[PDB]
Amino acid sequence: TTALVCDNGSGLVKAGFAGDDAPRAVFPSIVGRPRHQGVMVGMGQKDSYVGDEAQSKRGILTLKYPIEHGIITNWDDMEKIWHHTFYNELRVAPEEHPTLLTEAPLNPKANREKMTQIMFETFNVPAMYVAIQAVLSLYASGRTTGIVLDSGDGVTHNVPIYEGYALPHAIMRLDLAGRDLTDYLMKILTERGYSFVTTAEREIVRDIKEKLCYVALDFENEMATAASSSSLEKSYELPDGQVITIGNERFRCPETLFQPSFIGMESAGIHETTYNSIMKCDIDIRKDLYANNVLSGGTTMYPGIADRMQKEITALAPSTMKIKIIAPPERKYSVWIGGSILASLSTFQQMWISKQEYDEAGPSIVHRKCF
Amino acid sequence: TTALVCDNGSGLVKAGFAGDDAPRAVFPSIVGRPRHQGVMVGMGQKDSYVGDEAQSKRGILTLKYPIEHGIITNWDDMEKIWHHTFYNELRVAPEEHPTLLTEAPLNPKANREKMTQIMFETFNVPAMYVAIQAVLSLYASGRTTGIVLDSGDGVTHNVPIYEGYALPHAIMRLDLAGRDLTDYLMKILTERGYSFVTTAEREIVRDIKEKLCYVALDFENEMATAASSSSLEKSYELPDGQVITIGNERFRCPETLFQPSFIGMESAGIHETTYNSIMKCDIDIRKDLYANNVLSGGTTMYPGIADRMQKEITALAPSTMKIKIIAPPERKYSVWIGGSILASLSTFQQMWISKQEYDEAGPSIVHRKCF
Amino acid sequence: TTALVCDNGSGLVKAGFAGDDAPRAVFPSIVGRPRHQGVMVGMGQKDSYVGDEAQSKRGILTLKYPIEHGIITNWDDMEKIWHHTFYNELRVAPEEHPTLLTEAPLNPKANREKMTQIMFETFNVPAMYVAIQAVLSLYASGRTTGIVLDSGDGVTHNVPIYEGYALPHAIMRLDLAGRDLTDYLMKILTERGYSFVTTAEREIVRDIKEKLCYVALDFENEMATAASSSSLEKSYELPDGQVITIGNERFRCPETLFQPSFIGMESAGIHETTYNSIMKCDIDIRKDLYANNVLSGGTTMYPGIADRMQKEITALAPSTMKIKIIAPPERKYSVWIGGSILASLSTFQQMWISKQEYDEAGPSIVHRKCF
Amino acid sequence: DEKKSTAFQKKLEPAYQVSKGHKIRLTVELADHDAEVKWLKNGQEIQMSGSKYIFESIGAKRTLTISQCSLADDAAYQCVVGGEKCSTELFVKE
Repeated sequence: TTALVCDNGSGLVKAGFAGDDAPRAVFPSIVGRPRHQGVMVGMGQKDSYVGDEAQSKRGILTLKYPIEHGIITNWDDMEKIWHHTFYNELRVAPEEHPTLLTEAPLNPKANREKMTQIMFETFNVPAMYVAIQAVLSLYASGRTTGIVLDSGDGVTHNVPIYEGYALPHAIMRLDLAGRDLTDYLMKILTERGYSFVTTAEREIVRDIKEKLCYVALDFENEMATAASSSSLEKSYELPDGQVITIGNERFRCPETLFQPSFIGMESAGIHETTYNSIMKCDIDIRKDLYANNVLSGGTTMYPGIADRMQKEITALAPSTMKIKIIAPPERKYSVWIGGSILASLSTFQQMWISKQEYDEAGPSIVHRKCF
Repeated sequence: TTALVCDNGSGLVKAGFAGDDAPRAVFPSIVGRPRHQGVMVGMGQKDSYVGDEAQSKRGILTLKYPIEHGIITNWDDMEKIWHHTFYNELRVAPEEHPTLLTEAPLNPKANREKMTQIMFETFNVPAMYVAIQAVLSLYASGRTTGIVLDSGDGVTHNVPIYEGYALPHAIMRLDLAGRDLTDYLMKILTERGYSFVTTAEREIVRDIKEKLCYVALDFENEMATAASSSSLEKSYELPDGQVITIGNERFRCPETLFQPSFIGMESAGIHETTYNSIMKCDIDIRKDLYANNVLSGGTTMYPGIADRMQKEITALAPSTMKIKIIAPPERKYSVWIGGSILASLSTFQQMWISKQEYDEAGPSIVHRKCF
Repeated sequence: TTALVCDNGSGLVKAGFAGDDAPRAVFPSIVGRPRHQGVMVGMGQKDSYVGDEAQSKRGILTLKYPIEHGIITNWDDMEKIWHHTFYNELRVAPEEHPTLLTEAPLNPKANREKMTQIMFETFNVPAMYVAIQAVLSLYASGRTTGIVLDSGDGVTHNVPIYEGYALPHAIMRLDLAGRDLTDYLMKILTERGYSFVTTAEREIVRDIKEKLCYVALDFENEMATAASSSSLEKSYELPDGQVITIGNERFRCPETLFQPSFIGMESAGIHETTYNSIMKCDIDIRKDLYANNVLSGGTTMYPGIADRMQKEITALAPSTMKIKIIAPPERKYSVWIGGSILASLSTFQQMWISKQEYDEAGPSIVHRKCF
Repeated sequence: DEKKSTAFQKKLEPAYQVSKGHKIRLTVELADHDAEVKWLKNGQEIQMSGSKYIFESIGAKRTLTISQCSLADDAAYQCVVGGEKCSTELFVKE
């Protein structure tokens, strides 16, 4: 048989069979109810638009994300996301297919257990597994060691692994991620004059975020440049017209990853929670972690975050120590691709939570010897 | 059974069975009382000439319209219009026939409810319905989307619909329409020398309006042409003689649709209430509305309003956006023809307000789940 | 010297000297051009009626608001509003007078900077200041803490302040306010039969809004009452006659503050953006914010909004937490009165943007250390 | 057992029958609530001829309603989804 490496993600659910390069089904995890009435009779529109079908009908929908910050907050939506994932995007019944889910570190126990209840009871998967979203991005990156920075769309967690042993204590989890950056770019495009309050243009400004934004190498020098020069004023075409010219709001959205004091987050940036995650480890394995710092996640695909990250983490580390960042150009899907390595291993066959192993011990089987 | 798609209209009542191309009974909605005595005895003339019979006896009648601007202002006349519609023009008793009425957007609630009282109590229709006059002109035009401009004889309303969901807030209703244009052409043919004060020649000048008038592509250029050249001075034969030569009063009557400041209407033209109706919608569905702008209604059948409308709505829209106007050559009857689509749907059979559903809940059943 | 606490407002400009109870000059911010010709010669009428002089000549004017939703959209009108404010209403030359302006949160930077250009260049104020319209309504209310709800005529913003420190991130700005409610009451008095399309009767229906409307304590119970009983059908006399009897359209206009789905606004009501503004703050200062919720702004002067607000914000908060709303009966002018506290402070004397401090740094001095 | 109607959840029949000046309706159903059929007729894409051909699509399910059918309308409707066409022969019966 073949195992499906699913991936809940955060705003970009991705799924595909174990044994592929890239996942066969990448679409945003949205569920839209239609707000307006519908005067045309006999149209036969559904009560729930899910997935990429709801990305083409955005101006009529109330788009909702069933995964706010890692956690699933509405299970009746997430069941529709999975049902649309298996039946429409992949067109395979999960009765004869194992399923690899990927859940972030430090989630609630009830989230992982409830996820296992929804997989075994409703979909009747024969054997599913729940794997940690940062370790798979260490499989795909081809490193046995090194702190990995999985800055997802939903949540940003800085897991260290040395010689295949993850360090549980040093794992740092930060709520600030791509969703909150998109909310901050909604906050600072109002500073220019372009209002975005409706969630349907949440997908518009995020697309701005995909194209225009970049992590600047310095901040006060680039704020000294974009306030006087006009070389950074880059325009964008909305889907109706009224092209907008973003100047200093371009490198100011992704800087909130490195200055969480912009949005009132107490913590340090992910250039220092990486350093606090390395200093939390023992003082002899740090040398491989400073060399093997991995970046993954969609939020890490800004142009120039690998140089600003290296500049700040070099400014915090001892200067006699080599700093290297392994960021292959498939940063976004690296959580999936190692999953396609994970379920394809023959030694992983013992790791599946079987249904016979499930019904004997209920939903709390996930935190036992099988993970 | 067969359902009758009636249509109150404004100055042109049209009715026919659901399942036809064109309505079987098209006649003006006039009620004329005879003003003069009648010295011939035994003539046996009626106290009320209604419909097209009162269009042949105009020089003796005081013609009255029971529908001024959408609203029915005199119900004892409108009952005679409907009675003449069923019994003489269509010759079918409405006891064994459902009836689809069409009422404009943003009418009074008492108009729609009182219409339902007159249909169930007096005529005893078994199941009638009241549908919005702009959506049926979206059925007939063969578009699932797009702002529709139903410039009726009585009232002009710019309803947007996206993917079969009408937008209630963006609906713009303008009192200026064909009746008020006919009053303005009565106002500007007095500027040449031909007096029209009697309402019996209200039908004369309207016929001038049907033949001669056209929406000009520019206004100040055509006012610079018709004031010097004589290529626009086109004549017309009244039913007695004294042929009249209309020059610059030809394209100046239908320009009041685009310049409501001619007749003291505060609002913008219907080339800008369309744009304000699109800008009132969300900023992602506008692309289909600029492409799918529908024109319907008798008043939109001027020669060249589809090019002047496209010129002005292109001058107001972002210029990177495609502008197309869907105006099939049955602009006038497009409100009816979609009605012939509407009552012929099998899924519409649940939508009828039955008499058992009426008597349980009184006249306020129309604004409940059945519409 | 004395400082003038000006206040742009939204539909009600108010101005007076620092050191008064109430502002000396309260008038609507309208600019009316006369639409009609004027056959009387030698009348000498002006090309621009501004202020309360244009409230007595409404039936001939095209009244325009230079402030649509917080932003100034037409500066040549707003210069006339200020010029009429200083020279006619207050009769003081601003050469020897500092000027406290009040601008809402989250306005465009170009609005605030352009306002500073108009104040220093044209009027030549020696030292002006721009203060946030919600904090002054916290000075006047006599609270050092607490979320303040400045529901202006133009825009409605829910700023939290704890111990004199405003929270920048938790500030929620909602476009829905008194202007949009007045447009919705124009929308639902057409539902009864009384048409209002001309902007000159924009002031008529707003006066209806001042007298008749009230925020109901429940909605479905009051819609169950006003549909059957007739105790809510209250009449009003227009300035010509034809007294109108508003029934269930009375408490249905101000309910759009609490149901923004009536006018297609996506967001929640201001009974929940207050709760989302408190939940955005830290989880230890919330106790003082639930007790110290301030209401200000003209739109908050409905009879019974302090009880419906407390009912809904009590239904959303934890029920073990005390809910109190501080709403003194000068809700409308509370934005001004704290301004009369603000410019009268001796410690505020360093805060003025001097002209020497202006000309050294241009119009961008406002976002520096002086605010 | 390979039952057809793959993208169809219902295909047209092999033939329908209707009276001249009488209305009928074709019933395809599609296994997808967004899959459309082509409605072709004797190899010609059925377009919604006013009300003489009416695509009522209830969710997935597409239904060609032909009003006041005439011996003109007596012919084959091929509801041709890409890969699945049902050549019903409508029998308008005067």
